Amino acid sequence: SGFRKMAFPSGKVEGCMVQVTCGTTTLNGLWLDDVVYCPRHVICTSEDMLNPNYEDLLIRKSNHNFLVQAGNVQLRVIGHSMQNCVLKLKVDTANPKTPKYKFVRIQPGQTFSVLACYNGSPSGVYQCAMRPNFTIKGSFLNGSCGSVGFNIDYDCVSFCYMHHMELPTGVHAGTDLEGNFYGPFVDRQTAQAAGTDTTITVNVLAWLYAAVINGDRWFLNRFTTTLNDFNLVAMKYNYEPLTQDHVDILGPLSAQTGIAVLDMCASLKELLQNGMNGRTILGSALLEDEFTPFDVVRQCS
Amino acid sequence: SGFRKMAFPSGKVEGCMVQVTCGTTTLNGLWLDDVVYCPRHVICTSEDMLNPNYEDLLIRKSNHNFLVQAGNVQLRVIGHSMQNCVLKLKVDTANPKTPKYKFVRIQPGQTFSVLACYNGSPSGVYQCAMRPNFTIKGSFLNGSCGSVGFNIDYDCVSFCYMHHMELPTGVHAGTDLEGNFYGPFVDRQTAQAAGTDTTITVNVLAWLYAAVINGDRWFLNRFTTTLNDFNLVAMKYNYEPLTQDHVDILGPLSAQTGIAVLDMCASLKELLQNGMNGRTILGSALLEDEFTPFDVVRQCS
Ligand SMILES: COc1cc(C)c2c(Oc3cccc(C(F)(F)F)c3)c(OC)cc(N[C@@H](C)CCCN)c2n1
Ligand SMILES: COc1cc(C)c2c(Oc3cccc(C(F)(F)F)c3)c(OC)cc(N[C@@H](C)CCCN)c2n1
Repeated sequence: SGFRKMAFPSGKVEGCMVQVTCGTTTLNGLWLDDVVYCPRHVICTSEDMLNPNYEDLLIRKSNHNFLVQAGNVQLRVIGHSMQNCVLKLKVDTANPKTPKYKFVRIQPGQTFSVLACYNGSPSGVYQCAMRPNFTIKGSFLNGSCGSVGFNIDYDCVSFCYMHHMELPTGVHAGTDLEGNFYGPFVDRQTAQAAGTDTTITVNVLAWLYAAVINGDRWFLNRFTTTLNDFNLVAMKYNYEPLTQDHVDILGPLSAQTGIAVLDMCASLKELLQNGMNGRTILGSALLEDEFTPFDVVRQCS
Repeated sequence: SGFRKMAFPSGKVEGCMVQVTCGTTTLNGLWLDDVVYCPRHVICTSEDMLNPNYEDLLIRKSNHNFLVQAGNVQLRVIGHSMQNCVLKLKVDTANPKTPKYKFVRIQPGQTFSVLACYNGSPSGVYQCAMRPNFTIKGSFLNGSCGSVGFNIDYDCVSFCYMHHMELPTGVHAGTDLEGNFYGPFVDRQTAQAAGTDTTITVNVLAWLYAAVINGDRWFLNRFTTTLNDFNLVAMKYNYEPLTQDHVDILGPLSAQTGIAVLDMCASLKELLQNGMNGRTILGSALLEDEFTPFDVVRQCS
């Protein structure tokens, strides 16, 4: 028995984190080969943030306006350019700790690990989901800007996310490592609103499977459902509609537990309609949606 | 806004994890300088586990019965000895990735990070508390035995825990890196029972403080309490009694929030007596006890 929300081991990312300072603005950068990647708003003052012209602000900056520190080592900036919303600082030294890495763009509902950093120094690691509305319920914002999100496959760090901002509602938003925002957000101090935040249905079903693998079975009923009937109920409680592809990725958990996917959907239907009646599942009083099927399979062999 | 259960960055521990095999038994070892530390029950078959004589089983083993693999590198064992419940394998090579480290013994209610490993390979990292009954609600047991728990202070890994076993109830138990068990447990396949598992009161108060720092204030009432009156209620709901020392360590969170410790105790008293009335705190429907005051202070600057 046991089911923890686990982050990926962070070591390969720790060796890439640097401090980037431009005047009184300090944040976190990612140092891969001879490039440091960071949020372009490092070149802005808190006043500049209302309606920045990033191209003109960037033109005004020279190499020597960027202080990059790796531990207690100052890196020399020899080039500065912009790719969408990320600043790229070419430095004179290739990161000798550079891992095997890719840049990927993840889908709403997918999970990743954040290496939370304070002013270029790794502070902590957590696992989260990209909400359906492309926001992140992140750690307390404390010198945290430019912290990155990543998955590990085999020997490769897949960098999927960089923190750029807090929205006025206190949720986090940011970009892929190509500097394209997730969701309709912009790196300027404008009242910006997120879409309505739905529960990630396939993740909730994956977690009910984790619960069953752990011998939690109280919420299994004798019913089944059709996808169509389930989705009528789901929509009423602000759950994403379940798709055939999502039923398909739950197949291995079905096979292992002896519980057909649509039977688990009929359990979830009743949990939504009736609540938990003051019981818990894997120690939780709420349905958890931050485990993908693949996360549950990873942890359960 | 934001409050995540964060683990320590795991990189310094990743470089110390090895596979230890004795016959058909494989588990995780910790390689620091020229010593590999692991659970002594690696020398036992599943049959040996009923009533092992570890001294006699160990005497029967030679160096070459221990297969230690670091990544895809075989380490030569040149010595085997026992310190309480941990096996120590002297190897011909000092771990060139050995961090600055200490061995500490933690107190019930203290938190640490576990680097969950599968057969010598880092799999994931999570933050947990040592329960008052000295058990760990750990990750799913999957090639996980010998995985270690640690804190980081400044540049130093404080190793506090090594997983030895699952109890029949599915909770985890283990030892300090000196091989002394936490709690009344023994590394043998005997029906072993834990003491009653109390809620870590000072951790719950620390988390209500985190909630307030994050602008969650619905559960603040106009009352105060005495320690004595609070502790009468606490004991009835299976909360550890609050001590003066515990009031003392909450002082910085009191100062920052403008909420006196005994005023937060009066909020907790009412939450225990009345429940949450279907509201949540920091997105939870249950009171969380896996953040120390020091964890909340770390994350909130
Ligand atoms: C780079 O993007 C960031 C990052 C943070 C943490 C921000 C913050 O909040 C913090 C709250 C507590 C602690 C911290 C600190 F630890 F980081 F200092 C920040 C703010 O509100 C106070 C306001 C922001 N907007 C810009 C105008 C900042 C300067 C221009 N690049 C912030 N911008
Ligand atoms: C070393 O202490 C361990 C570790 C685990 C995971 C154990 C386990 O459970 C597992 C469940 C699923 C997957 C796994 C595996 F991935 F590890 F294989 C183990 C068991 O029940 C099946 C039984 C145990 N007791 C001993 C008799 C094992 C051999 C003597 N050293 C286990 N002992």
